Amino acid sequence: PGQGRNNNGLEIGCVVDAASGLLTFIANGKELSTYYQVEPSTKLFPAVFAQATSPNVFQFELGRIKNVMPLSAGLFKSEHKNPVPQCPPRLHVQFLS
Amino acid sequence: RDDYDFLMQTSTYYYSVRIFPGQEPANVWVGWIT
Amino acid sequence: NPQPVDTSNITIPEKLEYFINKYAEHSHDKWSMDKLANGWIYGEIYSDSSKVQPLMKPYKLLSEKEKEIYRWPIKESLKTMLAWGWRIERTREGDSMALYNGYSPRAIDMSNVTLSRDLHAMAEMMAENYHNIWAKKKKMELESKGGGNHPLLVPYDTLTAKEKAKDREKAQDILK
Repeated sequence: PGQGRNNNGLEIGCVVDAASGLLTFIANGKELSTYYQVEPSTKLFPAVFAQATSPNVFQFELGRIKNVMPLSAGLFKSEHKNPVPQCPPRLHVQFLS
Repeated sequence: RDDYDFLMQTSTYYYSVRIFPGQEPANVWVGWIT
Repeated sequence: NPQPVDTSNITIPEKLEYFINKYAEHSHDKWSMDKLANGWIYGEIYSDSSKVQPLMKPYKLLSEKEKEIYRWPIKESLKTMLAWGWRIERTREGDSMALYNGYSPRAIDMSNVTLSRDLHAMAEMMAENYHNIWAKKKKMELESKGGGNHPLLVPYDTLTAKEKAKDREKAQDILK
């Protein structure tokens, strides 16, 4: 539609199905057409590539949506059955250097 | 209201990225890498 | 010598009417959040002590007799850019946006948007012309009064950062 960021920050949602390898994306509550299918045992790192046009660029939100687990469970084995989202100190942002 | 049984039996995970207002989304890419 | 660059002779283009309406909407919305923060409440009867005022209504519900206070400065600003010959155009993305086309007002935080160096010089020049406009009006008022020379009648270069800040941010927000 356009002006999807100025009124409220644009919200890309990344959904991964570890049992099937299906990668789906939802933008502002609507599911995007682009999807991916990966091979078994693939290790996928959350990644954002951005060119800065603002002092504030983007935000890594570690939340959860309806019927979907937060990233912390899939990352950490101890929190495998913990629906509350978590951001342990091990998880940190890395950049290509 | 999320179904607890579904939440326990599911293997689907989710993270979201908020592009702040004033930052051009054409310059921002979101997804997964290996 | 205070002079504005005269721009009454030239006329506005028809394509910029939608932009004028939209920026009038945005300015009215910012006005609305300012008085909502100040505590002003909506109501047909106007009272200053009660902070009740009928114009915190939606811009479409605004009557025409009040709408000129927003369109006017915008009109003279765009006429000022046109007088200098600044060719203003519209991308196809802007036309696509036009194709897309109680009351809680909400604006766009433009501070995160940033201009280029050329646009910054552009805003500096239009700010100088605004300070010249205000200086000419103030000097006419000052010669009418006959005394009390205003401290800020000095040139724009002599003006400091804080005094220039309001006009600079006006130019900034219009370009944003």
